[PDB]
Amino acid sequence: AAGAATVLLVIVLLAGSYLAVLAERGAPGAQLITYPRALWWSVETATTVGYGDLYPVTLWGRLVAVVVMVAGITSFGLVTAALATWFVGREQE
Amino acid sequence: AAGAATVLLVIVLLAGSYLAVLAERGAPGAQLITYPRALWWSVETATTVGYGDLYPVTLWGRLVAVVVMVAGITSFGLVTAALATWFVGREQE
Amino acid sequence: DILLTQSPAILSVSPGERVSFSCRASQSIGTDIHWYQQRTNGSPRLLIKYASESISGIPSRFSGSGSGTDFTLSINSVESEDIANYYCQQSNRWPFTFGSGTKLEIKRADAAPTVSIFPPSSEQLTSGGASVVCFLNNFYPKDINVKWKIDGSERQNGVLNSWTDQDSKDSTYSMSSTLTLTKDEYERHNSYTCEATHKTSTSPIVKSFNRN
Amino acid sequence: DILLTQSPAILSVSPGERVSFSCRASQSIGTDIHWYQQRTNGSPRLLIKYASESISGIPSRFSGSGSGTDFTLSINSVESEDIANYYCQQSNRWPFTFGSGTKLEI
Amino acid sequence: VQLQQPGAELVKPGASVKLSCKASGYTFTSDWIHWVKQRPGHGLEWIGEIIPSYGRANYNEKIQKKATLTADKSSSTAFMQLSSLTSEDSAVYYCARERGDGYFAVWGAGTTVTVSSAKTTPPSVYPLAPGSAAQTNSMVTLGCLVKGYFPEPVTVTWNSGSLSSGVHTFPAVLQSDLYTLSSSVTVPSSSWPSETVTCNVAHPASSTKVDKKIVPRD
Amino acid sequence: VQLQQPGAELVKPGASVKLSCKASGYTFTSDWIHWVKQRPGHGLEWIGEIIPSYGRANYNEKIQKKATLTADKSSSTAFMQLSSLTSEDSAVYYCARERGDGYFAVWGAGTTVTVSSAKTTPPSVYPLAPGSAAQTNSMVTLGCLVKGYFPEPVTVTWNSGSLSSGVHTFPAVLQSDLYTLSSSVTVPSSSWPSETVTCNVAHPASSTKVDKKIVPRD
Repeated sequence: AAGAATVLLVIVLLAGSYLAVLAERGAPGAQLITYPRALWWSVETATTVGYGDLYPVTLWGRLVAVVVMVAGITSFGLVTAALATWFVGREQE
Repeated sequence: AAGAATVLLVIVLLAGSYLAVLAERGAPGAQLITYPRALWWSVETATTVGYGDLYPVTLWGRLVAVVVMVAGITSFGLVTAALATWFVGREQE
Repeated sequence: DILLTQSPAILSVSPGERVSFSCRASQSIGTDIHWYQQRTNGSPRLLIKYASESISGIPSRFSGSGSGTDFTLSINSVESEDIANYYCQQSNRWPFTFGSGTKLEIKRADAAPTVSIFPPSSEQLTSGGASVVCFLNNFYPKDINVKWKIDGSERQNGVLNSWTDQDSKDSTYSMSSTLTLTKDEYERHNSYTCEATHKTSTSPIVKSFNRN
Repeated sequence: DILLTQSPAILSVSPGERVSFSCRASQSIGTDIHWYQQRTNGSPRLLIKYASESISGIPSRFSGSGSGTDFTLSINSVESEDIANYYCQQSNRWPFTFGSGTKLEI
Repeated sequence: VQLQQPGAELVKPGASVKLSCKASGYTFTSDWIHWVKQRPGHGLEWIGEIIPSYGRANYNEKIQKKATLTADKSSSTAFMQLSSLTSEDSAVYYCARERGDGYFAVWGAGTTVTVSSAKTTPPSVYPLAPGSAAQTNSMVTLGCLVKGYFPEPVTVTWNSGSLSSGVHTFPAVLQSDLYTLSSSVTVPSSSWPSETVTCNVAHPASSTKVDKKIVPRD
Repeated sequence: VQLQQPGAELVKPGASVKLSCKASGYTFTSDWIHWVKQRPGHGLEWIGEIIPSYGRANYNEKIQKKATLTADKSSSTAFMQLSSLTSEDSAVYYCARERGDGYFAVWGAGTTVTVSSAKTTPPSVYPLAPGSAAQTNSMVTLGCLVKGYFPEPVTVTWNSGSLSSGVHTFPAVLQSDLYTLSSSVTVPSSSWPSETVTCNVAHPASSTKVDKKIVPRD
């Protein structure tokens, strides 16, 4: 809720970045192989931005990716259902 | 609400375009470096379109980008919750 | 750092004709190229923006073409006032870059040089020198052979020549010639001559003055 | 497996002068190149990271340039202590790779 | 004139120098100020940009970073500090007004920097009137000779600009750390000397402009 | 010293060998440990990476996969097992500390592996002092000769390192399955022999370090 759905998004967004590097390192070709850009990648995923920077190539990397979508889109379908109430409440008051 | 969540989206969409050029100018390679296409980029971000035209490469540019997603998706999860009521109200009446 | 590559380096053409400078980029930049003209001694000046759009106050001769990695500045006609260097510049990726440049030359009808010889001013001799200046004006082609003579004997020293880049009112060249002596030395000779063997004239064009 | 290609192989220069080793990649890697110096008998040693950023404790002679497929290590001046082999290394796609190397003669 | 920069500077080798660019017209929040360098007989070398209002500056990755950019937010003038120069650093330096849309709409006149240990010398203008016995064609040619000045350049004008019909100013030559050029003008032999003709030679580096009427040989 | 690996190993052809890398400093969860191989006179050959904490290792696709990576999570030491070697497998082997951001910030000193069926031989250090009648310039040159050791290498130091001014250690030559090199040091003829000068020759492969003071010819 308040900052609770928020926090869970960030657990996912770290572990998602961490496991991404672990799964993708070893597949010849992968771009998702340093912990920085792996983190940016999990945001580009939780938020459905689809910019096209990074993406996984290994099977397990795609599994990590799916979890980020589910657990992120859900968090963000609730962080953004929450940022939308208090600021509209603030300016509607 | 009415046009209030709307307006806040547009503050973000300008400052987002403005700061994007400032952060990305100086990094060798960036495409996000003129104020026009920087503005189009913040729409391609607030709306989750992910067309793949522009995107940031600097750290700070990505930070600007995240703010646009949060503050935009939220605005747009409310501009679009608002355009959906009055036109459906209009044609359901 | 994007590479703009303008081939050719120089461009010959006859007046009134069409002309096209190629620019070629080292990767796709869509349409974010811009063209600048820079005449002799003057700053650059925007000609075309965004590879096709025209600038207000630019002659309708100039026409912007191209997209992708191939671009083209074009002049639908040519006249003498368009002689200059021409630069492209991409604005698609940082840093902004420039092209190597292309200079525009005009093949025109051959013209014979106007020769003028000038004695050292009264003011000049009053200090300790007397230089004799000789102007060759408005010839084509630019390949001309000046020749000094003092009293009929051929002096090869104290001679400073300077050539103008192709002027942009007529497409012709000009050339000066300082003759550095001393006041002392200038006094103990009588004649001074200036001889120009140019393509137009088998007979060399000659001018002279005599202080006595 | 990305190919880093350092031309030339050897580099002659007079002391105090500027010098630039080119590295050229077999596809775009943005800015994820890094430069290493390895003197005679010693291990390699990071010089520039991410193609432009400098390392703390590295002489200000060294300057990182480039982006895309063209990169450049540069030394704004030269002195006798910089004689070594020089290597690049991309970190943009797995596996990490190295350059052929360039030696610096004076 | 929109962008407006000084004419010429002279720097001892190893010394520093500051370069100005005061710009009338608009002074938008989003405006950027660029600096381009033109070594003689070369192309255009971008050096770096600065947005004055906000305050950040970005320099050219590839070149030896000698300079640094600054601005005066409520004077509408920007600066560039070149530090410890060689003779490789002598060139013309333009400022440009990029609106933020990617092209240099407006250019300054360009500042000529000459890095030498020589001394600054104002010019010596001498008139050039035809000989006492040169047969006068329909057009008569006459000029004036600027001799022994340093450093470059000199603005040569005729009647302070009113007569720009038929002029060639010749390139300077160098000799023993002083320069030398000439100018040539042409008028109808009907109008001259019945119309008076003067050449005005400004020399920015020394802050001396001088006049010389080309009279006949009295 | 951060990354810390042994000096030299000797392996019979076909036998296996294990290589260590104990690393003080930090021991982050996210740290990776890489191994790079430098055949003599060659470039750097990446072999593979290992994240010690979690436990996974990825090897070089392209090379004949002879080795395997391991680690000791609460000793801060990582290992690499090269199995059944040829003489193509003789080289220097570095470990590197990649933080997870893409570059090798920290390097070990490098382990020299020599795959031969020869026997290990400690060195024979002999002093090199000038002849009894060599006219002494302002600087005097003197050295010491390490002869007949196997396998490579040997650390040659002067006064145990305090005098590193004017030293050249020469490359070893090979002969009948033993090596030979020399070292050269230079001091002011004022200070020596009034100051005492010793060369210390560590030989890691045999675990023998030896000392020899370069005295004059008594």
